[PDB]
Amino acid sequence: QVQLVQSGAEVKKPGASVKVSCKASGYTFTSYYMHWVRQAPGQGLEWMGEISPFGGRTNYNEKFKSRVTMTRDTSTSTVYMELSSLRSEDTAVYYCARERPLYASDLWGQGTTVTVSSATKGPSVFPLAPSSTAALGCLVKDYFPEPVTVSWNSGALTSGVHTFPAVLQSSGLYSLSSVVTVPSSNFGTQTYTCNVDHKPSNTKVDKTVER
Amino acid sequence: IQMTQSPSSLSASVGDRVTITCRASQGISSALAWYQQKPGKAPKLLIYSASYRYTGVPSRFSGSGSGTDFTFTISSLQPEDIATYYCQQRYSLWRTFGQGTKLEIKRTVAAPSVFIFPPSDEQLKSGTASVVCLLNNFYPREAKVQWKVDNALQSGNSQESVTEQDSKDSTYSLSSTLTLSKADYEKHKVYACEVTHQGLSSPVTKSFNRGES
Amino acid sequence: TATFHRCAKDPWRLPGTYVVVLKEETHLSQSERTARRLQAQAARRGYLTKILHVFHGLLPGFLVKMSGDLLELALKLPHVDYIEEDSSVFAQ
Amino acid sequence: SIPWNLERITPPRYRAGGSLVEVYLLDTSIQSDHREIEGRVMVTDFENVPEEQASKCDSHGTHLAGVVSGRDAGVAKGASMRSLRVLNCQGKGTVSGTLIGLEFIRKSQLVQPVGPLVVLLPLAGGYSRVLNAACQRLARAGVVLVTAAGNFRDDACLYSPASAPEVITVGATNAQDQPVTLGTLGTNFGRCVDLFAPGEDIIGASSDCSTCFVSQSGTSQAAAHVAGIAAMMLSAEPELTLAELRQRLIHFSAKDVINEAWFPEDQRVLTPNLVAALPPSTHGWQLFCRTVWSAHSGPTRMATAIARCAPDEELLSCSSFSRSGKRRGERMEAQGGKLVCRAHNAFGGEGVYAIARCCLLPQANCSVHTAPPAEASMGTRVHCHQQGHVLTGCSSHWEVEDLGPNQCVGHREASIHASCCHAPGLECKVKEHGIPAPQEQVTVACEEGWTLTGCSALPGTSHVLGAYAVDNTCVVRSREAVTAVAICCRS
Repeated sequence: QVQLVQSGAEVKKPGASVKVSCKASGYTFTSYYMHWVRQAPGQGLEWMGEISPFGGRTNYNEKFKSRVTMTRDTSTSTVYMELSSLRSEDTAVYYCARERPLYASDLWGQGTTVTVSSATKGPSVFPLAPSSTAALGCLVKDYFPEPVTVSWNSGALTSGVHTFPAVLQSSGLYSLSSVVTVPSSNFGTQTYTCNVDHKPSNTKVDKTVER
Repeated sequence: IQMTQSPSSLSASVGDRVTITCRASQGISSALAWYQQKPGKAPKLLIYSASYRYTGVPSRFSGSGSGTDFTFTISSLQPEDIATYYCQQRYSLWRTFGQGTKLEIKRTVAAPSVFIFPPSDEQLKSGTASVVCLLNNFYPREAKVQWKVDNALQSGNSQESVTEQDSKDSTYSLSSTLTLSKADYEKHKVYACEVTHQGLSSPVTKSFNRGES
Repeated sequence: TATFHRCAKDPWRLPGTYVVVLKEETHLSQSERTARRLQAQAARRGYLTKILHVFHGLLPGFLVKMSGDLLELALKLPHVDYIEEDSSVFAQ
Repeated sequence: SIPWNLERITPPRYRAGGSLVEVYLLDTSIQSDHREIEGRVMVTDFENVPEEQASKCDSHGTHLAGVVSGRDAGVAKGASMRSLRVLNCQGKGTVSGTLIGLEFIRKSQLVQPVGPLVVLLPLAGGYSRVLNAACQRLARAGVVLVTAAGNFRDDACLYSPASAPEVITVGATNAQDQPVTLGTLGTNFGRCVDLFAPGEDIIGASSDCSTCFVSQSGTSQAAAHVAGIAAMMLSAEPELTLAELRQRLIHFSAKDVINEAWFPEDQRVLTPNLVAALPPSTHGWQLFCRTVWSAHSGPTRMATAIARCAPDEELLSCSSFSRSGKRRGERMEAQGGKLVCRAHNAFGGEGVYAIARCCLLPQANCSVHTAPPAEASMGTRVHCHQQGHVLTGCSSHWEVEDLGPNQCVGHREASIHASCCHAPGLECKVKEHGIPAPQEQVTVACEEGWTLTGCSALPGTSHVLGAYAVDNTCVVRSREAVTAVAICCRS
């Protein structure tokens, strides 16, 4: 029941800004400090700053102090964070976390993926089927930006799945594939439908893999 | 404050004791927290106040230390523990994380199930073709995949993508993806994918002829 | 009659400083006069004294720094209930 | 991972603070910047410390404010605190300094009166008449006071403010519900102790940094816990008084969980087997009683042994006890227009205890009715003659050194007393349990929703050391059949 939910992924052009939302639920929003820490693809965790509950006073890391701006909203129990003068190195997943005195920030947000680029394009979805223990999957080709979530039969199938990390292509657009191992005897009236959601472009392409 | 965390990566076998150290530039009393990050997921708080384990955190995990000298320990390693672990310092105004320690489960050897998927009809009608080769559930991570088009082996036109070590059976799995123009695809018959791994006594080839789909 | 009390745990005693407690219904005006009385009489015998604090609100009385020779004199002051020597307290 | 101490005082029924209460803290400096108490704490502008850093001075006080009101690891999360500095950086204060402190609290209240006050005195010195006096005046002013029992492994009655009957005195137990043993030293004990609370390995705010924590142990920490519970209770029921609160603490504590083997043999019966807890959910009238023990009398021919209740309480009954059993029994007598329980010693006797059952019965006027030694075939009888009075207890004393239903029956040679109170809405029943000769203890308990008001052995006895209530159980110690007799009452 207790949870931090933050805003969906976005792209912005070099120079632009972005306000990431983060909404508290289940606990007293006004009792703790709210932190922001980010992670670039090849880096590890980097701390941005924090905003206090009382008086909405703040303190930022010196690496961002000129650019970053944080702000809370009492009524809707949500904390925002705006970063300006966006450069290549700002492409990362951005996390909000409540911090409490003893229990050093035990509750986190899902992360918000931000992509700073001049290049939004929805994904195509082609099936991976055999043509002869067995295996099958979906290729998700040319989308931009990250992320794209893939489930199987609307999250019905999960056991024995493998979604791979997206690879950035020559064309400058991402392509991942997903695959699941499945029974070789269970076939005749048993098909599989991967569901692909991609929010940045607002796409829900669905393809099915039989034989 | 400067947090020097070590080692940067650690491969241990199941049941092993595992130690991660973390050394602050100055003495920070016991204002230290350890986090665990599973790939894809947000960091999970493991240990707070330098010694205390958070609710619903296995009692295999524990921490100790004071001043400048902290350590995190898994008493007995389990597959679920494949993650990246970070120490946070919280003694000063600003928070600092350590560089991070990546855990690898060292494991008995397992061969990949190999599969090859030909391009789909509508993929071709797009104007491009891409053939996918899957290696499933193998250990260790090092694996050679080579593409052969009519026994003419390829280079520079494929991208591989490696899954993170699995949290039940400690295996890896990868996909390699050869991508050809519809034109170039048509003018060749046999497409092959050759896998080499130390679970395999000899290289495995999996293939299809163009149209055989 | 006026009694004198000192801490039974000898190492916790702080001699030279005494809390003079006066009788229940003693107003602040009285306590100051009793303080100054004690002070006058003490000066009369070549003893220095210092009134440090005058109590009102819970117990009528005052806190005085002086020699213990004056205690028998101080116990004869009118309105006096008892006199306690100062003693140490410690964090637990 | 909720700290054990917080788990421990919480009762099984909870819902996943002390808003309108003020808690004054007389201790060291505190670090009000600490994130645990940030917003909670106000430094009063009062000092009185003896001659002897930033961290170590704050160390003790900061941690205790945390226990009381700390956001993560505190009891009364909404409590508002105020720290008076009376201890120096080595934890050492003076008695005069504490008196000026206490007086500063009362002048503060008089000038800007707020709501209910809780004063926390996590310090001890030797027994002090004046310090116990000042506490007593402050309690009669209406301020609730909580003090540490002391960490000297000794009788609390030899320490102040511990020995002050008005002050709520708190000893320390550990996670095994055992009395804390700090080295050779440890928690104090005995009849001046009111109840015990968590006081070993207590996580709390450290002064080393603004988000630092640390374990400390002591009867300070134990005190802090009950100060937090007091605030909670007082916020919930601000019309409560000191006597009311002390009785509720005792009622809602865990019973018989302390292994009393760790106390010295003489002090066990004297030491209350109670560990502090918050009350459960729904509380809304109920009859509250507690057992007040006297000091051991002295071995002489005639026993000077007296048990007293607090001004607001009524003495509903009176028993007595002796390890040897050589004793002349007990009587209730009027003293300053209020009944007291007095026990007498026998020739051989090494000394006796007087045990008093003190109850909050806002009604009133509890009188004593005595009948003199009568005759053999008759026995001796007293009943309540007053209008709408109920019998709440039967005492009985005798002069002869050599032993040989609406009323009290006593021995032919004994003088028997009846305590009667004006409680027209209180019904009362007797309950008894008899056991054959060679047993050494015999108990009877009132059932759910009844309060034990009197406890005695059956008058036609044989070899009884005494009788006393322990919570709602009447205990008769012995060395035909021995039988415990309890008078239970309710509204």
